[PDB]
Amino acid sequence: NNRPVYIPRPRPPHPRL
Amino acid sequence: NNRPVYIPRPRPPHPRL
Amino acid sequence: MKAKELREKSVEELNTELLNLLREQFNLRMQAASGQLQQSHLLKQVRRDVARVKTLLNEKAGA
Amino acid sequence: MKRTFQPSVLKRNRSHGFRARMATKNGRQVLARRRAKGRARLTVSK
Amino acid sequence: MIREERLLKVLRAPHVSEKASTAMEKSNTIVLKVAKDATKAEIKAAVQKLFEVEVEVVNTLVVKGKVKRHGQRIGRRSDWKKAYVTLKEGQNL
RNA sequence: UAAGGUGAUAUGAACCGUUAUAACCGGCGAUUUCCGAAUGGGGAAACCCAGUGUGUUUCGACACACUAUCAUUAACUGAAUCCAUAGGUUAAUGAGGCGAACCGGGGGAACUGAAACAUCUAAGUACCCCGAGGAAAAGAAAUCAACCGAGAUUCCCCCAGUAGCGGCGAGCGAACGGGGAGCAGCCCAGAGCCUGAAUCAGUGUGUGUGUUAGUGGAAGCGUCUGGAAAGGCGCGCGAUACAGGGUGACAGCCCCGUACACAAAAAUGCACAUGCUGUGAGCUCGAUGAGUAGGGCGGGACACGUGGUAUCCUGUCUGAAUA
RNA sequence: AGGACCGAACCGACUAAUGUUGAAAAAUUAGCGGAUGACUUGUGGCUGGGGGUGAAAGGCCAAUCAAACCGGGAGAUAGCU
RNA sequence: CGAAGGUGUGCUGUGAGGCAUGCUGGAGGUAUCAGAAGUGCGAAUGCUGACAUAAGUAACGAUAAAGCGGGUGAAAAGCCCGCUCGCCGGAAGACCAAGGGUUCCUGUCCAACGUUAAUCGGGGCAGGGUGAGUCGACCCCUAAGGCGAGGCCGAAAGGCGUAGUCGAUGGGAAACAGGUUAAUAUUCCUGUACUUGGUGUUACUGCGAAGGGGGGACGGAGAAGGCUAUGUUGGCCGGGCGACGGUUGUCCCGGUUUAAGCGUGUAGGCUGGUUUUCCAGGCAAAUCCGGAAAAUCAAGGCUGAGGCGUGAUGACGAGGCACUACGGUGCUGAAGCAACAAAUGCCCUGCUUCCAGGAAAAGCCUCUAAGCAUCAGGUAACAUCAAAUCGUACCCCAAACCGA
Repeated sequence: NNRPVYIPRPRPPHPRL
Repeated sequence: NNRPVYIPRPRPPHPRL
Repeated sequence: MKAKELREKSVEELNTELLNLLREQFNLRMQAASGQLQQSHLLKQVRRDVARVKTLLNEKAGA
Repeated sequence: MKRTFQPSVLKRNRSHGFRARMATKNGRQVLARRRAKGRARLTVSK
Repeated sequence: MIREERLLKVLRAPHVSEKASTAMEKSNTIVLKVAKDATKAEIKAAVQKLFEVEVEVVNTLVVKGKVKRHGQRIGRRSDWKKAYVTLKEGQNL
């Protein structure tokens, strides 16, 4: 019952500038 | 000779022997 | 059974130790391994006798 | 591709073995901390 | 002189198996348990003194203990060594 | 102490003894493989390879003890030069490492606060190293006070958020003195008389006392529910023992216990007397700590940051007097 | 002879497609460049954090790098949610 | 004759709450007044355990591919055997190196796993299995590099480094063919050999190094010759002439293998030898190396694959015969030759050129100083002894190693 140790880095956000 | 090994009381999901 | 050998000399004590290590020990262990042995206290008592004789030899010879 | 861990018993022993730790005091301090924490596996060994 | 008692202690028990029986009936050799060290010279001398027989040559091997589990506890079997002592043409046991 | 035991998971088979060498506990001993300061060399730890001397069934091959490093002392050798030294060989005592915190010293920060931030604070805290101890350091003023007076060091509460330091901001922060814990003074730097002369250190005896095993140790039954009563009711006894645990429901009188009285063959912690060895009383005189005090240069601790800045120490240059 | 040419093993990833809770925490198919030298690889070590290395991109240093990981200051601080 | 918790009900108070009880429970709870809170949860993209949602949906993990028959079993597409279809075959085959630690074989079971079932498994329980003087490790020497007696330096820790010691990724001595178990074989058995040292006998002799000399001992690239592993054909041996036409024929099917060691030493490659005299050189000497002059012959010496006989009238061998717990076991066993092509493997650490100038020590042969030479020691032959200890199963381009 171990919590997920590794979580992938979030997908880069779409350019909103 | 020691035939009896005295297997202990196993878990509920134990082999049926 | 200790006093009957406490007063014995070094040579006879060593002879008794050799006899105990040769007979009743090697044959006893072979019988136990083969399964022909019916009583297991023989090994325990002979080992304790060996230990007692070794202790007597250590106490007498040297110190 | 090849992962980071490529096992090698000789290299492991010569890098993190008991003798390697004891060669320098820092490894000796690491061993002392391990003993204080009371870990069954003091170091890497077979 | 502790050579005699060392020879007595070096031998622990005999080994019984299908391969042991085949070797005994074919190659006139007996396989038996020996001490953990059980050097070849000591084994040969002990066999000569105890079994009062003539032996050709002794070759030994170390058996790795199996890992077995009682309940859920892992428990490695104790290691032991076995020697295939090759008797001469005259065999007793 | 002992009639039950061969530790548990976890029963079994085979046994020992039952009045004592069954089993259990304690004191003293013996054995104590390998790695581990490893210590004969090496090394990837539980592994490999050796030399020397002691005694032995086929020369075969075996068992034991020693052979690490440094420090001190002693003996024998010993060069570049005669001497000699350095060095080399051997003998003896001690250390090497581990361990939670406390002590002293050598180093030693940052974050944060000042609403920023450099002086400062954080802080001599975090953390590394060194040495010993059961406590360590310190310790008998080249001190205070005031011209009244106290006489070692350490710790607690006041004095005291006082006086003071401080980009006089944040913050830091005494001392004299007062009340308490406990109080022991000495030794070397040197000669003469008397020389076990008190006080100590090292070892035996005796007495006292505590531990390492333990012993004895008082007192309730009938009735009802109720699986079981220690529970409802009745009448009793002990208590220097109803402090506690368990016993089919809440037990003073069911068992182990508790109050109380004793036990020690052997080793022991501490208080004395009695023995043996070593340093060692008292009296008269002198001596009474030099590269030191201090100063210049740059710093650190004293609450005190260089300010009017005392005191001590420190890296360098100088440098007196001695009552 | 060629820091030669075409082209296997080997090295790398230039294009397209699939795969983005996939077979895989950058992979597979076909094309693609080198393939006797500044080539590559097995083994054993050396260079350790304001430091190492770097045919130099602020690149790599155990899937993390304009300053790694582990434990401590530390329950740093947050006028912020 | 039923406490706490749990679970519904009826009353009651402006309220947080309070009271009694139906059933479970089974032995604790506690009136009134006071004292302290770790004293009241509905959120903090909160923490721990469980259950829904999507949803009985994706997916069931390279598009190399299964079918039939028989067998066990309750159950068969996946478990065992037979015939077909398909894939790799420079591998998707066999050995190992590193890495795992019994996963290897047998009996036994489907409790849990296999992305489904399973009688099956690398799953659960029990048993068996790893045999070395010749394999490797171990051991002698050593490169890069580590440790480092003394020594230098540094506040301490500690940093460098000499003598020395470690450190294989290298250099040193020896085995091959066939057979065997369900699992071991270059380890066991059959046959034939080899290497290192101790001991004793025999005949000679000068022996003797952390010291000296040679050797070990080496780079890149390139081509030729001899060959071999290897493969093709022919002859020979045994069998067949055969279900759709013909197939006694220059036809088809399977075999035609034999090692290490021993003797000859060839192809090829390297180099001039024999003897005498002398030299402050090789940190001392030296019969050893090097150098300096002579008389003599012109060949000698070293290395060297392969082939040939022995090893071997031995093993193996197609096939056949006799019994089968019907998986299988015992007996027999004919030929075992020639030619061709040929390698990245041997001669070859070879030969020719190039600059980019191509490890070290030990084993090995030799020389002597210290000391002893009636000894000791060495040489040549014989007999015997010992060669210990560790791993030997299994996967090893993968289901077993690194990727959960």
